[PDB]
Amino acid sequence: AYTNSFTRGVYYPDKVFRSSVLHSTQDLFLPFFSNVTWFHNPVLPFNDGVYFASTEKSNIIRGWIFGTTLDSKTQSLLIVNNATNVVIKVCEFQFCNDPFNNCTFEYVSFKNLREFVFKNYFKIYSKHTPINDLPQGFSALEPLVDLPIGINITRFQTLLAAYYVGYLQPRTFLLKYNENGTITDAVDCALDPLSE
Amino acid sequence: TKCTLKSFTVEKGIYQTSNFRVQPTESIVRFPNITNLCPFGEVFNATRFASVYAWNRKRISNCVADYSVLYNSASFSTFKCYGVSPTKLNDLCFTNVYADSFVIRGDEVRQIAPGQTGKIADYNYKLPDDFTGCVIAWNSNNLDNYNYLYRLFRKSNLKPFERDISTFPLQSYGFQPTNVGYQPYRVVVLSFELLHAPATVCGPKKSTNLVKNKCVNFNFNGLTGTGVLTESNKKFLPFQQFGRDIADTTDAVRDPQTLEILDITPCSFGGVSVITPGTNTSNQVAVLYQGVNCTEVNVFQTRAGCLIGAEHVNNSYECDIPIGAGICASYQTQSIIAYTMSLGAENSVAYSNNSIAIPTNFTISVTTEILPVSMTKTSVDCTMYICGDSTECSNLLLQYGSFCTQLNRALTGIAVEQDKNTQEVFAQVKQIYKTPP
Amino acid sequence: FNGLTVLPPLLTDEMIAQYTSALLAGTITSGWTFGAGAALQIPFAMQMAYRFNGIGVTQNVLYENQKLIANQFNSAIGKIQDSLSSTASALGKLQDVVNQNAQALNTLVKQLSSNFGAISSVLNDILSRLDKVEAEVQIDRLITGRLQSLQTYVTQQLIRAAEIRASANLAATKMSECVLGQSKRVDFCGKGYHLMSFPQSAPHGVVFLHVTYVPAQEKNFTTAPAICHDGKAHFPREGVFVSNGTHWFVTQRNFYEPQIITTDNTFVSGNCDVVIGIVNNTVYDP
Amino acid sequence: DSTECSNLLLQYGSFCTQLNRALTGIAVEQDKNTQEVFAQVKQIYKTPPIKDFGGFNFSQILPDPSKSKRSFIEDLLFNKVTKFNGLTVLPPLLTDEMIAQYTSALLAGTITSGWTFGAGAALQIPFAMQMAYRFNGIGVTQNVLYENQKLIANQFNSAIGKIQDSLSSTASALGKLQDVVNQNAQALNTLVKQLSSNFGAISSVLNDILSRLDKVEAEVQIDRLITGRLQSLQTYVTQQLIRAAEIRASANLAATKMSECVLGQSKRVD
Ligand SMILES: *[C@@H]1O[C@H](CO)[C@@H](O[C@@H]2O[C@H](CO)[C@@H](O)[C@H](O)[C@H]2NC(C)=O)[C@H](O)[C@H]1NC(C)=O
Ligand SMILES: *[C@@H]1O[C@H](CO)[C@@H](O[C@@H]2O[C@H](CO)[C@@H](O)[C@H](O)[C@H]2NC(C)=O)[C@H](O)[C@H]1NC(C)=O
Ligand SMILES: *[C@@H]1O[C@H](CO)[C@@H](O[C@@H]2O[C@H](CO)[C@@H](O)[C@H](O)[C@H]2NC(C)=O)[C@H](O)[C@H]1NC(C)=O
Ligand SMILES: *[C@@H]1O[C@H](CO)[C@@H](O[C@@H]2O[C@H](CO)[C@@H](O)[C@H](O)[C@H]2NC(C)=O)[C@H](O)[C@H]1NC(C)=O
Ligand SMILES: *[C@@H]1O[C@H](CO)[C@@H](O)[C@H](O)[C@H]1NC(C)=O
Ligand SMILES: *[C@@H]1O[C@H](CO)[C@@H](O)[C@H](O)[C@H]1NC(C)=O
Ligand SMILES: *[C@@H]1O[C@H](CO)[C@@H](O)[C@H](O)[C@H]1NC(C)=O
Ligand SMILES: *[C@@H]1O[C@H](CO)[C@@H](O)[C@H](O)[C@H]1NC(C)=O
Ligand SMILES: *[C@@H]1O[C@H](CO)[C@@H](O)[C@H](O)[C@H]1NC(C)=O
Ligand SMILES: *[C@@H]1O[C@H](CO)[C@@H](O)[C@H](O)[C@H]1NC(C)=O
Ligand SMILES: *[C@@H]1O[C@H](CO)[C@@H](O)[C@H](O)[C@H]1NC(C)=O
Ligand SMILES: *[C@@H]1O[C@H](CO)[C@@H](O)[C@H](O)[C@H]1NC(C)=O
Ligand SMILES: *[C@@H]1O[C@H](CO)[C@@H](O)[C@H](O)[C@H]1NC(C)=O
Ligand SMILES: *[C@@H]1O[C@H](CO)[C@@H](O)[C@H](O)[C@H]1NC(C)=O
Ligand SMILES: *[C@@H]1O[C@H](CO)[C@@H](O)[C@H](O)[C@H]1NC(C)=O
Ligand SMILES: *[C@@H]1O[C@H](CO)[C@@H](O)[C@H](O)[C@H]1NC(C)=O
Repeated sequence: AYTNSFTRGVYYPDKVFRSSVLHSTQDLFLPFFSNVTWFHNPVLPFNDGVYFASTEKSNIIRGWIFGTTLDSKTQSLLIVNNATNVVIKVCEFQFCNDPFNNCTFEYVSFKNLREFVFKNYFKIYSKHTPINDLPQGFSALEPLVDLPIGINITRFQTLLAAYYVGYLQPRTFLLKYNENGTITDAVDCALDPLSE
Repeated sequence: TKCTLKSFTVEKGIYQTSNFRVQPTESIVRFPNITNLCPFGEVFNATRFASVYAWNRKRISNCVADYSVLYNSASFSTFKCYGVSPTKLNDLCFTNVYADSFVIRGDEVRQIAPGQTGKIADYNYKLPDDFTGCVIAWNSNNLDNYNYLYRLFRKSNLKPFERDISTFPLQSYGFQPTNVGYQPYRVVVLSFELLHAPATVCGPKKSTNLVKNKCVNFNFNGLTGTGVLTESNKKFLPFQQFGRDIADTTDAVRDPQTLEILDITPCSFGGVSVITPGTNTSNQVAVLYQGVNCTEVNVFQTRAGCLIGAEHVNNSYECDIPIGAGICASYQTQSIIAYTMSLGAENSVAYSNNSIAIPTNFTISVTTEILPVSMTKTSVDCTMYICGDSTECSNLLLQYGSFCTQLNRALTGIAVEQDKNTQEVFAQVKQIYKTPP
Repeated sequence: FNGLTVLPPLLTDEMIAQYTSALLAGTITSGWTFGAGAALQIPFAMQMAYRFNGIGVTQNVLYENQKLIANQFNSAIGKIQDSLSSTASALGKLQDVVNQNAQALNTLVKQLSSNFGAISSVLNDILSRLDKVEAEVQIDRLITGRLQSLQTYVTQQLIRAAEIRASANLAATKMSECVLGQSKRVDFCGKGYHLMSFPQSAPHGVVFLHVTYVPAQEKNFTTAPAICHDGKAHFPREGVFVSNGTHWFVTQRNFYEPQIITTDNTFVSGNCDVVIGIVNNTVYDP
Repeated sequence: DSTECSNLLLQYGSFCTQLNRALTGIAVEQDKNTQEVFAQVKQIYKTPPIKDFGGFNFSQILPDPSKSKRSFIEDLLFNKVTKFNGLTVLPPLLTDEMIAQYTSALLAGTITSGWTFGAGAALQIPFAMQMAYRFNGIGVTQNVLYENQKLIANQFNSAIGKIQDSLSSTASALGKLQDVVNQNAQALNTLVKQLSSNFGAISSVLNDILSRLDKVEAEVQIDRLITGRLQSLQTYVTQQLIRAAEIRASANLAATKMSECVLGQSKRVD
């Protein structure tokens, strides 16, 4: 299935504090009027970079495989999470059937609408938010991870609530930073003549 | 003032001469308080060094060092470095680093960078184009074979710091682990990454005191600047480390050791002007520091900044010399005074709903209005000016094309226009007229 | 003289002196008329009488002060000779324009001696020192410097020439309206109500001698916006009503000369009641 | 303020001083513009205490001393209208306070004495007697004022009210001055943003080059930065000079409007 989610999946571009100002920027971003595919396990392309969201509280969604081959035998990225205690690796994996080599990198850190973004080397941004098919609300994602991991990230698949997917593009954007340097609003500079 | 204006006498006036600046009392260095030393021991005495077609690498992190200290080693034979300003090794903190290690022929120590006469770099050890580093090498006997190998060819150069893992022409020279040009040379390269971030692997400096409220030069990891380290009244985002003004210049820094958000006040500039009578009339001068507070500079304060050597006065006068913000100055019983200027004399007008005044007499008031009506009719040739009309230069001036013609023409336009201005002014009589005797 | 040059004017210093003499001769001997077309000769005593009417001071006032005005005019002319005999800084603008020309050219010459990252600023050194293999690089920097300096200088000259041209239009305008005419426009001929002005030339410039009328001594009076005489209100034809404190007069707006208020100097305008501050009087009828 | 850069700025001789001299010429021209617009009479005139102006009510255009003692209407003007390094604002000689004094003096003469304070010192006259002359200066006979006096005062007082409403409701006219502020702000922030332009150098920040390069290399790039920043500075100053010529035309026009339209009555139609 599908939904135009419009405006979610923005992320903070830099460590630069600013305030009460209409700053401008250029990066791999989710194009606005964001018609995401809706899922309710499959393997997907990564394209320009991934935007992902899970509406969850049963927490049946667990993480993702990323990279090239995904299913063991040679290096590909894997992430699994619970809030922010994340455990991340690139190995030739193995999997638990019903839990309900070459690790050149390994590390340990509906109502929860948890949003995630992945791009180049590699970076990850994320945000937990409360709610009570992705709704046309607002978010901005913190740049929580930096990743000299070198995996040829071209494919991905969720590991296991409901979830939704879109792809970035290199686009120009404009941002309304506030009294505490929070991005309170944004404009896609190629969405329509008004946004331009 | 005489030196600025180029005269052994300067007229009565105010003259800017300079800009005063509060000098930085400190130069500062800070970063998070690093707790380890660069792990060279994982590489520079490793029992195996790889065949360079599959070169070894390990990360270096959490470190403070002089990167020249590897010249102190007993076992290393050489320690060469790449061409991009190599003394900068010990400047601002590095943010990610590696030690890269392998075996080659000893003549190939020069080949550990792309664009050389190299067999090693572009098909095995390819550096990214502005990546930073040095090559440290010895014959293998200084640590620990024909199984050491390098690759002769590929259809094009391989990826920067990447290995094209595949099932391929390889060679070895006179190699034994007990054996310059055909000896197996054990190499370690130090590779330093370009990413702008807080500290990981720093020069021989340390985190000094966070000296607040002084005008200072500073660095925070690599965020260099100069200003007063005033504390902020502002909140960053948790991952933001510094901030920028409406002017986009750095407004603020977090202490790289703490949530101490500092918002910088500029190290105070102040446009220096001399107020003077004609220098023939006095050598006494009064000195204005535009916009400063009377602080780290008779003395007096104005809305236009701090003032020195003028003496403050309450009485208002016509503005003999201006200072700004309504302040003016004069030289009188003598010394330079300074005062809030007269707006002319005050006059409470004798108004009423039946009050009038009518002039009983008048002055004819024959008064000069000066007007300029031309420049000097200047003219120039670009060729004679730029080149002295020298042929060897004029050739090159013609490669810049119509600039000559349009400039020479523009001034010709002005020159024609001067006699135009002159006739538009004076030639309003077409005749000439002769006065009576 | 160093590849920089100055062209002469077409109208040289003494030609300008004849041209200004023609303007001034027309101004003395024919008033404003020589601007319009024919320089119709007019006695200068009839000319300042017209300039008086052009400030609303009636021309009888001129002749009833004729020589006394001349003494003030001649005295003011003398004080202008004194002012200029002392005050070099009276010519501030012209000396400043000359100084800005000189500063621009001297700066342009100093920039001949500027290096712009060349090994020298004497071009001949490079030509004496190097093959074109390198001299083209050095000469390119020096050209780039001298050329940017020219573009800069020429821009200053052009912007300054636009100020000069605005000033010249303003001057031409004052020569049209304030010389070949009288400006009714207040302060367009400087302080005072304007009568007439005279041109005098200067190096690259002009001076106007503005003969403005300025009112001086004054007397203090009661006044009213109108008077009644028949329950009809009455009003002045020109000038304004005043009383010294015992008798009402009409007087002209810019010089105290009282007249008995009469049908000869007033108009009726209906009943009094509409007016705030109208006063009783007796108006005479000749 | 870098010495290593200043050593290379010296290759280009006079330009830094020439720009500062041009900007000084501009700065003098600003005080001169202000002086020659506002200071057209060499006196302050005090307002009378009694407001016996034949029914006309200047209370919104005149000072209130409880306020800087601006008028009512001037507060609308200051309210509706809206960067620190190398760049400097300099104060006017005539502060906004002194300008309020001078505009009050102008206005006090313009109320109490008509045009006369433009020629001599002020000679006072009743305000309705001044307006009867202003009627005479549009070929409308003096009695036409008095035959409608209180009604004309009501039209005027009401029009002053509608002016306050228009100015309170919208900045629509003040856009013409917010435009100058904006042009300055744009030019100044452009001039700052140009410090962050590379001009083909390996960095835009001079201190970054001085941190990144040893001087034999650094010169090669710093020459680019200097040339670019300088060319931009000259460009900016040229914008400011052309804008200063525009503002000078505006100031002479304004001074002329003050000389003819305040201190007098310009018959020059529209
Ligand atoms: C107008 O003022 C002038 C001075 O500005 C008066 O001039 C004097 O006139 C008398 C004769 O009337 C002479 O004896 C004096 O020597 C003059 N003094 C000067 C300084 O010139 C003139 O009288 C005044 N006229 C009127 C009508 O008030
Ligand atoms: C107002 O002006 C009138 C006319 O000049 C003055 O009245 C004259 O005063 C003189 C001296 O007292 C007498 O010789 C005349 O006969 C008076 N003329 C008339 C028509 O009465 C009057 O004195 C002046 N008042 C003031 C206050 O100056
Ligand atoms: C002008 O003088 C006339 C008299 O000549 C004044 O008119 C009198 O005014 C009073 C009070 O309003 C009435 O009681 C009388 O009946 C009026 N008499 C006549 C003959 O009209 C008039 O008030 C005076 N006005 C001024 C402003 O002085
Ligand atoms: C003169 O005009 C002012 C306003 O332009 C009048 O002041 C107002 O007076 C009323 C009471 O009459 C107050 O409620 C308002 O608050 C006042 N305005 C302001 C801005 O405060 C003044 O009354 C008028 N006076 C005359 C004689 O016309
Ligand atoms: C989203 O895209 C699909 C095709 O990719 C389209 O069929 C669907 O109608 C779109 N939905 C919305 C809400 O735009
Ligand atoms: C990365 O791996 C994929 C397989 O997942 C491969 O198809 C692709 O060609 C590789 N990437 C690039 C940039 O070629
Ligand atoms: C480990 O590395 C080799 C290359 O050295 C690769 O071919 C293989 O697929 C990897 N094996 C596993 C189990 O990840
Ligand atoms: C958090 O996430 C990973 C994946 O589920 C898990 O290995 C880790 O143990 C979790 N943290 C805690 C505290 O259990
Ligand atoms: C900024 O943070 C403070 C608490 O530190 C909060 O009171 C305020 O509402 C915040 N403002 C915005 C716009 O985030
Ligand atoms: C710096 O040192 C102090 C004392 O050890 C410590 O509290 C602080 O967290 C350190 N800061 C960083 C970020 O290293
Ligand atoms: C390796 O050992 C030799 C001395 O045997 C010494 O010169 C060299 O610096 C050592 N390097 C490290 C990292 O241990
Ligand atoms: C110096 O200037 C004063 C006026 O300020 C003047 O009186 C004096 O004659 C001058 N002296 C010389 C030697 O220039
Ligand atoms: C100077 O600094 C003091 C600090 O208390 C302040 O009160 C004063 O207003 C300042 N004056 C100016 C003109 O900056
Ligand atoms: C100015 O006048 C005030 C009182 O109005 C007095 O306190 C002060 O000392 C005077 N200062 C000078 C410089 O005369
Ligand atoms: C008029 O006379 C009064 C008498 O008190 C005086 O105050 C006022 O200043 C005088 N005005 C003129 C213009 O003479
Ligand atoms: C002038 O005003 C006062 C009140 O201020 C009034 O009593 C007097 O009658 C008025 N006179 C005129 C001529 O308007």
